[PDB]
Amino acid sequence: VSGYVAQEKLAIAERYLVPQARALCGLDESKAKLSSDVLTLLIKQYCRESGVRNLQKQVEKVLRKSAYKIVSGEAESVEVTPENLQDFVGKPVFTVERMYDVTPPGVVMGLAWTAMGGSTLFVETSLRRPQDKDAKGDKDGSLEVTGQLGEVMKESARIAYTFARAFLMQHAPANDYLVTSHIHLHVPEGATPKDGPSAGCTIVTALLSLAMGRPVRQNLAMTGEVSLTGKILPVGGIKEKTIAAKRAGVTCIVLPAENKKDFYDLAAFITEGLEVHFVEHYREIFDIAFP
Amino acid sequence: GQLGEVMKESARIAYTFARAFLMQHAPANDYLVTSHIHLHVPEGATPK
Amino acid sequence: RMYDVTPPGVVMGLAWTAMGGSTLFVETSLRRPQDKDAKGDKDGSLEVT
Amino acid sequence: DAIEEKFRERLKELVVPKHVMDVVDEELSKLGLLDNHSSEFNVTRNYLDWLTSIPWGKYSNENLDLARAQAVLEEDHYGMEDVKKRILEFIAVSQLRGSTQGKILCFYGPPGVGKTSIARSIARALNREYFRFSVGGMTDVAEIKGHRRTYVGAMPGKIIQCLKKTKTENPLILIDEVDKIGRGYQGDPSSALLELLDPEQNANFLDHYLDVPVDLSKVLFICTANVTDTIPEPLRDRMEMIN
Amino acid sequence: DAIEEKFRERLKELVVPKHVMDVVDEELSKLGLLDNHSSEFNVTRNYLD
Amino acid sequence: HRRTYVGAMPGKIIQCLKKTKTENPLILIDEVDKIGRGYQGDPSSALL
Amino acid sequence: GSTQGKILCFYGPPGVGKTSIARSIARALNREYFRFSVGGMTDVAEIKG
Ligand SMILES: Nc1ncnc2c1ncn2[C@@H]1O[C@H](COP(=O)(O)OP(=O)(O)O)[C@@H](O)[C@H]1O
Ligand SMILES: Nc1ncnc2c1ncn2[C@@H]1O[C@H](COP(=O)(O)OP(=O)(O)O)[C@@H](O)[C@H]1O
Repeated sequence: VSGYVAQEKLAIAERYLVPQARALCGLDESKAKLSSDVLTLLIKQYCRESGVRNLQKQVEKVLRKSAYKIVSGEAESVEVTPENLQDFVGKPVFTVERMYDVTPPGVVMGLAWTAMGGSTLFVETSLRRPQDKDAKGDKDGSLEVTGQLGEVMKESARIAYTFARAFLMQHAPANDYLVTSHIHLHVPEGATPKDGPSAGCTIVTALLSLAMGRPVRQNLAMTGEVSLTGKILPVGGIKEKTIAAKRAGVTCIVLPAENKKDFYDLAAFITEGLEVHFVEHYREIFDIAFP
Repeated sequence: GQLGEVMKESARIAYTFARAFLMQHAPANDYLVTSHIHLHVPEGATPK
Repeated sequence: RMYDVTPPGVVMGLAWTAMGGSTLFVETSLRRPQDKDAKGDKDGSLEVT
Repeated sequence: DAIEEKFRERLKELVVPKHVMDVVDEELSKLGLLDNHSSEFNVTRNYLDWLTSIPWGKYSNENLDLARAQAVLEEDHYGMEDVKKRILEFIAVSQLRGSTQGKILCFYGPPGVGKTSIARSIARALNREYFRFSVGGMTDVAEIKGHRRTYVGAMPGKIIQCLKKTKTENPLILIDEVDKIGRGYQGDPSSALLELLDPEQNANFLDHYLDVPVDLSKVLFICTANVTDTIPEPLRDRMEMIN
Repeated sequence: DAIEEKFRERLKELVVPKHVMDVVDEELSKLGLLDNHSSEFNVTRNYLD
Repeated sequence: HRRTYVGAMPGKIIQCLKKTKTENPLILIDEVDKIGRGYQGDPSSALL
Repeated sequence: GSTQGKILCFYGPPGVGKTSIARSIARALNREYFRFSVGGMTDVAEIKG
């Protein structure tokens, strides 16, 4: 079984879920209406999870508060409206989907096929020391990874790092930022170890944003697997990843061409509004972000 | 000062920002890059 | 047998595991810049893992 | 037929769930067969006592006007208007739907701020029965569920004991010091509490001593931790962390 | 043999495996050996349940 | 249990058969992935 | 002359066919067969009641 797309949960819960809780409080819809707008607003705020259980808890709490307003309270017929809802369940907590929007240099979004569902955790990086420690200095601009690293992430990190160092020298010799400076890099935890390498293709683009210093093109989630010479490889579990990207408002995405098969299994409503970019060699990606 | 490791990364980060701030502000001074310094954060703050 | 071109520094090795036998690969790689000092005299310390 | 009949008269008063109706009936039939001198007769007599003792529908009535909660809250705690305002909103959203509704909640702040005193003040505000229950540093999950009743020395879990003592079907439980709960490898109670604190699974809570589900659905659990972050993420995430 | 008879008219309805039928037959023989008031009679009567 | 232990009771399955009243139900074991596989007699091995 | 006991051991990767040969011997000699798993056991009483 897969997760469920955010919009799809409305068509499920409005029929097979909402009436159940309506039978739990003993009311009929004639006296206890709950518009579609209240539910889409709900799922938009308090529960961004591929499963519907969390929305079921929210609507439960709201309903039981309505029951409390009936059985002892004033109204004989609570009438929920989307503007009213914040009364019942208090003020919205989360709002700012996609925290950064301009994405200032050296932080990039990345999909991750987590242990339950999928989430577009960002990966972040920054300088950690002044660069010109010695004009004649010949010391490697050492990286320092952080974020509950698995050892596999250590080999992936060095692989991606060396690939950055080769791409710069082949591309823009005048820059020397990488070989002449230290860099802190932080991958937030959540990915299960077996899928760990799939984040790696994101990593190199993070550093490159710091390198040229331009921000990455906006809201461009991606995933893949890097080969240490710019060839890319298939990653697994794509459907959870793509639905999470749909949840985040993503409007482009980049995958290895070898996964052109599984992506077509997806329901057609899932595929509307996206503009995918299958690729094999890494150089392609470099021209679809910066220029 | 009975540091938690998270304070160690925060501290070196702030240190590097200091090193940049002087040369960005008053380059003729070089006090930070040219001297050792002990720094002490009293314990008591909860780690988070 | 995942690799086929076997890029340098990876070799096959048989292993009489607890159940059956499996053709586990062994791999190695650099961990620091090599020319740290043209005059440098530091043992090229290994790190097994 | 004396113990059986006082269980019977209370059965005439308290409406046991029909599954509990049946279970107490077969155990009642078992009571007359046994010798008073038999060893199992003691554990099963005390078991039926423990089973019948539990209120099953006894309902301390609540006030449901917000106003009386306003007053009674201001009478016994000066200031600290924020928490009063929030708790008023919680009971307002509880009454908004109709009947009472569960939700878990947590309070946290410096020790001695008055937490438990306002807790009890709500118990007498709402008119529900009170019972504090510290759980700091425990790891013996059996205390929350008793023992099998086939184990030597088994007695029902703490929850059943509080129901026997508070004598209402809908008291105001107050878990204390969640932050220091013994959350170990030796059987983590904190995983075990999830069945308690789930708004839905309390309705069929069961404990190793008396297998039959209990119905806690009306209970109002509360939790107090000196700092809210140490509590494990799955548990902290359900209840709100008021400060 | 009250419990034995209610469970035996039961036995007559649900079609028990003949092996389990004879095994409950010897066990019921033991239940006849076992005392009417013993706590082990309670454990084995609730076993019969 | 062995049924000779104090407080002994049959495994969960005997109770499901006791409750469901059919010989051929649809048992639903839940959350198999996190079963405790220890030295104290592994139920996960016992499930075979 | 007479029949004799002896101990024997088989060992190898799981699923090589071990238990199956056991039974094949049991119907070879014509002795009665009886499996007895002891994996993960700790009950000395099982060996002695
Ligand atoms: N606003 C207040 N009004 C009256 N008494 C208070 C107030 N705040 C704290 N107290 C007193 O401080 C003590 C703190 O106790 P309590 O909240 O019951 O547990 P804890 O000691 O863990 O805070 C109580 O004796 C209480 O009467
Ligand atoms: N040489 C063989 N002849 C027949 N069956 C075999 C042979 N080797 C393996 N098997 C099969 O292997 C399975 C398991 O073998 P067995 O040793 O009896 O148990 P396990 O191998 O699991 O310890 C049996 O179902 C059996 O049919």
